[PDB]
Amino acid sequence: KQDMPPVGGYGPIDYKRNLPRRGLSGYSMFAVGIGALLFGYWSMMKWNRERRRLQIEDFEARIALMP
Amino acid sequence: RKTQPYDVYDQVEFDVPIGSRGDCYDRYLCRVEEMRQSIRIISQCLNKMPPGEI
Repeated sequence: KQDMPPVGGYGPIDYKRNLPRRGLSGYSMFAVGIGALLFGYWSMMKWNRERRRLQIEDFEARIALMP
Repeated sequence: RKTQPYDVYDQVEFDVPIGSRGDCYDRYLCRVEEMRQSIRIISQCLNKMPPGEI
């Protein structure tokens, strides 16, 4: 008279399905995104506009001498 | 399973998933929603087992 089922009580644990979480949806992206790309170029247009300022300085010595 | 009984199969409740279009990816999607039905029955069949001979 030793058999399995307990006196009362159990779960259950469900079978259901959910795993949908976001995550900056629905045009929130395309908003930050195009915002970074610009600050990329604004970081250019200055380094590259400074480096030319040195470029001329370098061709200067060449023309300075060479008589 | 539910149009014919087996061995008491009649006394537990389950729903038979069904597909839309006859391709493969709707023969896959039965075999997920058919693993989420079983855990209903194993969970439904641990409560009922009556003592008795074998």
